[PDB]
Amino acid sequence: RDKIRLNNAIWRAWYIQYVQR
Amino acid sequence: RDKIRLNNAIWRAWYIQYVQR
Amino acid sequence: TMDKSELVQKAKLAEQAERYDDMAAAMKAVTEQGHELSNEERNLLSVAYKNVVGARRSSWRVISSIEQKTERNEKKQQMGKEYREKIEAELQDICNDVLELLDKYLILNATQAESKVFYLKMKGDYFRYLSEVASGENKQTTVSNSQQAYQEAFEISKKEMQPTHPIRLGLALNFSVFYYEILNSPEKACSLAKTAFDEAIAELDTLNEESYKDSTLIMQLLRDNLTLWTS
Amino acid sequence: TMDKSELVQKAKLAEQAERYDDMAAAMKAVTEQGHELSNEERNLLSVAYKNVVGARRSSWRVISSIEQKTERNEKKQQMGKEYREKIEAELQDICNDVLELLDKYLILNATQAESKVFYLKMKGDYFRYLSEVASGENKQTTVSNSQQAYQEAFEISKKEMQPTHPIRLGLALNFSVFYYEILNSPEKACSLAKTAFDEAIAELDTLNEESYKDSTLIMQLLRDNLTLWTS
Repeated sequence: RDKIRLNNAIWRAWYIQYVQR
Repeated sequence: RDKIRLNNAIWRAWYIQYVQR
Repeated sequence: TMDKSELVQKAKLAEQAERYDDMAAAMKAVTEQGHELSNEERNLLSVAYKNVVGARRSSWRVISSIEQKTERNEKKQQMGKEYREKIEAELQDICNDVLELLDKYLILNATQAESKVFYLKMKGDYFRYLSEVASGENKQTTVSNSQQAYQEAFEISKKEMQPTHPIRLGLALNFSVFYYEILNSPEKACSLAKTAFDEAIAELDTLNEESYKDSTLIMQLLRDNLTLWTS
Repeated sequence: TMDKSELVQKAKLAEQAERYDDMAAAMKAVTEQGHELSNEERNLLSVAYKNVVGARRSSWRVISSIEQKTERNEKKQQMGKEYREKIEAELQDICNDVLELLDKYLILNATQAESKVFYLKMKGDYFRYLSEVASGENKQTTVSNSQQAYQEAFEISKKEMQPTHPIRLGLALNFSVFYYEILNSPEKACSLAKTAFDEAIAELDTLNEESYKDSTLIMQLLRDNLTLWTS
């Protein structure tokens, strides 16, 4: 359940870092 | 390094459980 | 060949063996048989293609990250570019298979509004994936089709389902993600997420035994996206 | 097409993208060019095929575990059986590709004894994988070829390398595993592991800067296998 949350977090953060910058 | 050891352990243990029994 | 029951069992084996291309092939056959899918079957199809396309999206992101670095030798930057294009081709073939299924078999024949919403959300998702890698003129097409699917699903769900329904909640999650990453509208993304979670909080009494866990989980994902985004 | 340098870079991208079938295809092309592989290239080939075949071995084990349970409906037990056979076919195609490379290009042209030992160990490994799924008459063939490759590598390495050399140590690891799981000789397996680790302990002075970490790691794996086995 927390693993789902961590995967989600990583997948969104990726866009934040590589597509916004 | 300990992850290599854990993977190895699991892969050997599998044979021990499913092929010996 | 194999019958529907056989294909479904094969799909379950494949899933356990983590052979998702096999799984997607089996669920594809089942779907193409033309009959409405049970909840079980529907979930199998969804999982199968989510993993198949997921692998490619992940590879694409890795290669792109790598593509961001000065590389004097034009054959290395260029090499990675051509490899990225290959991956994009695979990805587009998968997404186009899914969208074909959705348009020929699934959406039109969907009886329950829940099923309808599920399939339209799936359509939105896969047009969104196409959008992540789409090019100039094609990108406009892909983005529009994504938004259209999400919009129809959203209206239908606000009319027909309770705010705590996992399908409705997940729809809101993915649609807000669409606004943020695709339309680059952080404002509207946050507005949609916050409104969805708030309405779900207002009507916790609509929760039921079968799905309260999935409901609360998705509510959590909504709030998480919110925090990650507001900054 | 692409030149050797281009193929190698492509192999590195593929590895990072976790697309191991692609990686194996690139390293296969490089190998088929007919020239001796650098240590880098050699390691790339090894990793690529280890992952490709690894996925299939893992799937095969999952399906087999599942195949161990009473299933009245003959079509479910039978279904899983046919699926297992499919996986075995893929697996045999991969292993046979590798063994083809080893016999046509790599072993014969190996200059350094280290390279020779590495390739013969690889041959032993892949015949061993074939053995894990091989059938009646074919199994005898596969097992014999595995043991022959391991034996030649072992003699060459005892003559030409130091007991702490990672290639030699890993050879001992895999060969002992071969005795335990393939020939079902727990006694000789433990004897080989213990002797190898003990000789490595006796000559810790032979360690060098470039590989002392890999040496100590493999020594650890040897001792671990030992404990897991002695019971």
